[PDB]
Amino acid sequence: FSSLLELTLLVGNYMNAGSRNAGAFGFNISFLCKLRDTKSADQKMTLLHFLAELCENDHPEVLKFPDELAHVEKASRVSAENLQKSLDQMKKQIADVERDVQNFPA
Amino acid sequence: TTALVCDNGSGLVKAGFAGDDAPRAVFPSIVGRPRHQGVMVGMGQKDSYVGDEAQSKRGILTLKYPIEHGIITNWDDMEKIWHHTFYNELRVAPEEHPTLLTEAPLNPKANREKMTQIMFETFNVPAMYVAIQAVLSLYASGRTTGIVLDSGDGVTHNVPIYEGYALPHAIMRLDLAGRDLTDYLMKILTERGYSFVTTAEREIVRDIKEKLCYVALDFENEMATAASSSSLEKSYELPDGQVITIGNERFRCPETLFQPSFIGMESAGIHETTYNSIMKCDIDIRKDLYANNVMSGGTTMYPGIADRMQKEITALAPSTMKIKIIAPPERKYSVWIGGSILASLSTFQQMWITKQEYDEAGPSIVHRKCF
Amino acid sequence: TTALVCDNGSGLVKAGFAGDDAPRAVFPSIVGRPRHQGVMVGMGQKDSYVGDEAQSKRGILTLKYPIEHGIITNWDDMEKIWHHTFYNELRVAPEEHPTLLTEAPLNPKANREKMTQIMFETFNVPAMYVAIQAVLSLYASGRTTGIVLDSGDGVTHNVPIYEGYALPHAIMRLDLAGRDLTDYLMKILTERGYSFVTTAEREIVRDIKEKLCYVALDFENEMATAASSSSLEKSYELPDGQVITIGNERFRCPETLFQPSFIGMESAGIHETTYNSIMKCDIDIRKDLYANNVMSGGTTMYPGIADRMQKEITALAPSTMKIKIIAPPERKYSVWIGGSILASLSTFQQMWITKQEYDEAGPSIVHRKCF
Amino acid sequence: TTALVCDNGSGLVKAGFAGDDAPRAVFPSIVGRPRHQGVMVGMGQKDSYVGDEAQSKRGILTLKYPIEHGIITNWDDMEKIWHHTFYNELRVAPEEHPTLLTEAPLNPKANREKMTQIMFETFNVPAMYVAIQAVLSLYASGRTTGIVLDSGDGVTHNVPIYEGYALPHAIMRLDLAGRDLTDYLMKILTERGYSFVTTAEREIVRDIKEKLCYVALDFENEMATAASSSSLEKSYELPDGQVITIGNERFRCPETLFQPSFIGMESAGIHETTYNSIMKCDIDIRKDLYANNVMSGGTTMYPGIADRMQKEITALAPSTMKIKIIAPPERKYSVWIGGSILASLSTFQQMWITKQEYDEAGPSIVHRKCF
Amino acid sequence: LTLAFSADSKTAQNLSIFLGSF
Ligand SMILES: Nc1ncnc2c1ncn2[C@@H]1O[C@H](COP(=O)(O)OP(=O)(O)O)[C@@H](O)[C@H]1O
Ligand SMILES: Nc1ncnc2c1ncn2[C@@H]1O[C@H](COP(=O)(O)OP(=O)(O)O)[C@@H](O)[C@H]1O
Ligand SMILES: Nc1ncnc2c1ncn2[C@@H]1O[C@H](COP(=O)(O)OP(=O)(O)O)[C@@H](O)[C@H]1O
Ligand SMILES: [Mg+2]
Ligand SMILES: [Mg+2]
Ligand SMILES: [Mg+2]
Repeated sequence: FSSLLELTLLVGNYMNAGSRNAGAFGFNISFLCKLRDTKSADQKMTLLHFLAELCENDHPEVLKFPDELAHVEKASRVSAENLQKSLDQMKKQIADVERDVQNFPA
Repeated sequence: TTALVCDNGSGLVKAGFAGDDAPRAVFPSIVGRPRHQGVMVGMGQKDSYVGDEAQSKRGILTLKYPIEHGIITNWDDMEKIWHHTFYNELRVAPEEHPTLLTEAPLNPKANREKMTQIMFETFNVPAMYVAIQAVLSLYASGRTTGIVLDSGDGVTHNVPIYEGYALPHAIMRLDLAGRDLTDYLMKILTERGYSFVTTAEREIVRDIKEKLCYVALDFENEMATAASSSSLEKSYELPDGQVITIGNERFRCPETLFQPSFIGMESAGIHETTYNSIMKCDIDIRKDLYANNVMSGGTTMYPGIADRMQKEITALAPSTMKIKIIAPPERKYSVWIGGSILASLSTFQQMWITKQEYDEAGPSIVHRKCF
Repeated sequence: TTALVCDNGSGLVKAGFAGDDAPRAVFPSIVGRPRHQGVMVGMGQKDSYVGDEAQSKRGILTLKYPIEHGIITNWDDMEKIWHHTFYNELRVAPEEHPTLLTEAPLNPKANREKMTQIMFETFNVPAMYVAIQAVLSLYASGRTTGIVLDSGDGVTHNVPIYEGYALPHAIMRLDLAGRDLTDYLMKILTERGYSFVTTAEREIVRDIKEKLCYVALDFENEMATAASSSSLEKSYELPDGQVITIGNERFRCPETLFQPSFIGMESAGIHETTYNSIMKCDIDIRKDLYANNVMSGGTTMYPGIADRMQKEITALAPSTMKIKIIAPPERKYSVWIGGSILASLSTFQQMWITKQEYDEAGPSIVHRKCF
Repeated sequence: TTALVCDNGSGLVKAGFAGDDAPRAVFPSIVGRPRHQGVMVGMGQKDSYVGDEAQSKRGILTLKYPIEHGIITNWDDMEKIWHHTFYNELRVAPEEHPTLLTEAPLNPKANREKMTQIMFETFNVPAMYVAIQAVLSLYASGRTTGIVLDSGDGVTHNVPIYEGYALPHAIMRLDLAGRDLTDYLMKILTERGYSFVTTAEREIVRDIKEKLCYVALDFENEMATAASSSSLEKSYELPDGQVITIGNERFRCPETLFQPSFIGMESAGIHETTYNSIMKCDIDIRKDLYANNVMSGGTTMYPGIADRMQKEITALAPSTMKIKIIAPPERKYSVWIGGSILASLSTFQQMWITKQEYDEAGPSIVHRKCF
Repeated sequence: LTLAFSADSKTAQNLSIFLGSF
């Protein structure tokens, strides 16, 4: 995936040459879904389809990166804010029960 | 006296007394009439057989269901069902007994008008009531809030109820239930060479679906398992002594509930229906509807429906919410059972529709009084 | 190389070259075996006669139909039928010609399995295909949309197709056609004293039904006309010399098609079957199915059936819609004509099931390649 | 060089040449896809029908709207809408004419970004503009100031503009328009027993809502009139030939616009939305907005809306200031007429977003150039 | 990649809108 990010940076700097984004040292990872929108002149292939054809021809060792990223599908649906709110409510309820243990009569 | 709970469902009439644990008289609602030539004089040859007598003699009868998709088409047949469940099975006098009735939501109003007219003129009770089936299923489950997927023989409806209030705008009705599954099984049994075209064969195919069918957890892997080897094949003995064998059709037949595009219906399955019924409600009450899915009705008795329903709902919903499927073992009669909760209440004595209110207001007080 | 169109119907095999206007070889599908003791030595006494030779020598043979209700029962008789129609009738080599075969809708799958197995292994072809007869009838009618009633000797089916998109949940199949009409004519001819019990007498009763029967426009008026005066009575010459006279049985024999309760079948007539097949479709296309009732097959060659069908559908439909029964004059062989439409098309050449795909996938690719 | 005005609303695409009085191409924005099994070979069976061809062949297609609640969800479907309204409807090449486009207020900005990117990469014009629909509706009213209640098929928004200055804080948005009225009519048409569940039936219910529905003046008096006598009932003929008759549901269907508690929306009616949008402005400019209630969109084409609107605003506002409702009969195409007015002006030549400005600033200069 | 991906004022305005409407 890091070799794919180096390949996308080289091809996209040649495409953005003379533009505002010329000589870009890096791009945001949220822009990777917007590689499909860059269509060709005859509108038959995308920039994603050109990069998939380039990795199928020259560098076929890149293509095993969906097999490494197995838990990304599980990690896409998990909210860190709801985990923080659940753990704060867990810590509050443990401290409430332990206070109810300490305030329990004989 | 003791009130009567008579669930007049599309397939099975379940009748009994108030406050009882089990319904006393469970029988299918069919009207059988003979089609061949009666050559023997005498012998008690009635022109019509109602209930279990038509089931026992079904080889020489044409069987008609008086209720189709929750709408009573034939009304004299419905009067014969009501007379059979009042006088033959229950053996009471309905002129001195209150009788609660159930009704599917999003019904035409004139069905309730004619039900009120028949129950107040021909079968003239002192009091009656028309109740929503999902409210009775949630009463039998014991909880006050939650969303009920009730699927009888004709009507599959998702109704959410919050704090005892049945929300009207999120009620989602799909006309896909066990009679469509029976007709689809009659269609797909001709792939192996078995022909079932008569109405007497419909009960045999219904018993095959009742005894041998199940919902697969994954449809494609179970289809590949049934195609790869015959480890899922099950046999059945026909009443003439012949033996049939079925493979993947045990789970292709209740897959119509999760994929209605097989029989040509455009609308989606019951999980997307439940998700769209929940998402039509407010955002503050969905956590009480995500973890309170109560299933009811005779269609929901496959041994794969809770796991597949929970998997599809948890695939549809955001993952930070609790998904719980309340699946009681007595769900198939639970629409009756909560009515026995409702007829035994102290607060329900003022909610009865009496004869004086009917004689004052016509058959129009049942729309204003009942929900 | 020209393709071959071979409609293996339940009654009559119609085979010939693709692109021809008329089928080259039309012969009935019977296999005759000698039931009497052979006493003369030599003389070429064969133990089996096929088709026309079985029809000419039918006085000393037992005739067996290999196909009953669209299902092939005896497979060795079907291989004898296929070898006779490949080598004796057409005089063609099957190793250099593709072959198109037809099948009834809602046929059992093993019939298509064994048909594919026999056509690739015994009479091995470079390519073959299995099509649907009603789609070939809609090809032969020249239109795009319409509902097809195709009725041969065993299978009567309604298939609605709109704009090249068939609706598979509205396909209706009834096992009631001209063989049951021949058996009912044999049943009702014993009231006048004429007995027909052998298999050689079934050809005589079938020829009586072909030459003398007609569909009444109204049944009660024609029954009162036949009961009052002897104007509808017709006389037929049997080959032994006797002359019979028939009265109302000219029109009572095809009344089984519109009233199937005469032979004990609980299902409704062909007009209610076509009306229920239209009414199960979507609501925007029913007007285009009211105007294109395409008929085919030899059962719909009666000279009273189109006006009776138009009268019954016009009595069933709402009155603001046109009811038109498309009846071409060559509707008996028209399915074969559709095969000569389909095999001559240049776009069909990518849809052949080759021998390489058969040897790759077994005889199970025919379900995923055809309809 | 004639410009193009193309309102890509939720209801119907309205596109044509600038400087004209009526739009050349008015067609609904749906994409139809086939759902059944294609059986006829050849003849050019497309996989997607766009525009009026999907409306004509709607009995075999599933219809998908590319715009839902004013926001473009599907983008390849919207590209097919733009390709059909450029190449097939107007039959002009898009890269030689400048194009004006309409957009709802309070939009997410990525809709504008992707619209600019698609119009500058796929259909790359020399110049384009994106305008607010309420400003174009006020430009076609013959004036400059006033408040526009623009109600399309998904979005009903009140925008007040004083002296050409659109006030952003007083813009109010309610998600209750003609698609929700159509779904509420599908909900209440099942009370009489006329079930409509498919997407093809929604066009028939929308035709019923267009042709037969009207806004009542008093809700309780019209409900008592419909409950008293059957004088308000109207008949409709379905495309299959059936005839339905409706009573009070002619005026209960647009009563959701003035009582949004019928479908379960917490916000108040559109008159109260207009009153709160005017009351969010300054106290000195309210008298101009009280007499300049301009209505637009196809939802405001009911023949009862202006009297009810004037009565509700006069009951809401104090009686010292004059209440006037502006309802032109050409308000269905008033967004296109205002775009044709604005596009032909010589002051608008400096306000074009050119190709070089897109090459300099990306697809993000439409946020800083327009309002 | 070259072969594949080759590429007063206020009153005068309001009167012009008024004259465009009329
Ligand atoms: N064990 C089972 N598995 C699957 N389906 C069942 C089972 N038992 C009953 N059914 C189906 O449920 C239907 C009965 O549902 P029920 O709610 O009793 O209908 P009703 O009350 O309307 O007569 C039957 O038509 C049958 O097809
Ligand atoms: N001229 C006719 N009049 C009436 N019935 C006919 C006529 N010709 C054929 N039939 C009936 O139609 C049947 C032949 O139909 P066909 O489609 O050729 O059957 P198949 O193709 O299955 O052999 C015969 O069984 C016969 O009973
Ligand atoms: N005479 C009418 N009465 C009631 N509603 C109408 C009438 N004519 C059109 N409509 C409704 O208006 C809608 C068209 O609105 P439109 O101006 O196209 O909105 P948009 O451009 O945002 O899609 C249609 O969906 C239709 O339901
Ligand atoms: Mg039930
Ligand atoms: Mg035939
Ligand atoms: Mg619009």
